[PDB]
Amino acid sequence: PLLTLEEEVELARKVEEGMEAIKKLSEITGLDPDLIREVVRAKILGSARVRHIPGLKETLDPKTVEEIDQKLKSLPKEHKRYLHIAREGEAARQHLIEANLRLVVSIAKKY
Amino acid sequence: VRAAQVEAEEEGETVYLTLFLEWTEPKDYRVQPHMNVVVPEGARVEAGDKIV
DNA sequence: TATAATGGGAGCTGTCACGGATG
Repeated sequence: PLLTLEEEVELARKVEEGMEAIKKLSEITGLDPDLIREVVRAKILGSARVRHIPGLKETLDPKTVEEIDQKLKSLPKEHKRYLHIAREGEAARQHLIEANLRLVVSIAKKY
Repeated sequence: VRAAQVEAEEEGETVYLTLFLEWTEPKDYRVQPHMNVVVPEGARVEAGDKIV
């Protein structure tokens, strides 16, 4: 269904705060922010989609995503809150795309 | 309002009640679509704590 | 890169036999 202004603003806000939380998690862990974003994205999408990312130096397989999710799970509370924020941010990005998929059709019919 | 404790003094044909009262007063806040509530239902907040 | 914009649009007009699907 289409979004009401409130739902739209809420989804966009969750996405932005999730990106910020991924940056903070890269600050804490010392890992690469792209690897962290890919692990969060994999866990939100599920094991149905796990493939190698070109920019990533490591072949993203469920064993490595489990290792990195364990490195993220072994964090204090005020640090693991960032992992929670990132997970919800990716989950919000998904629905933000899916909600506005209609606009793409209404624009592309003219090309 | 509820009366926690009650101190009384007798003087003449009257009693003067010192009441240790405790009560709650409402203050409504309006939320706009660009605002988000950062506080759950029935949570306790102090002076300085963020609600919206 | 920033107002808002949120589901398309043609189609255009055999004749038969056969094997498979359905009803």
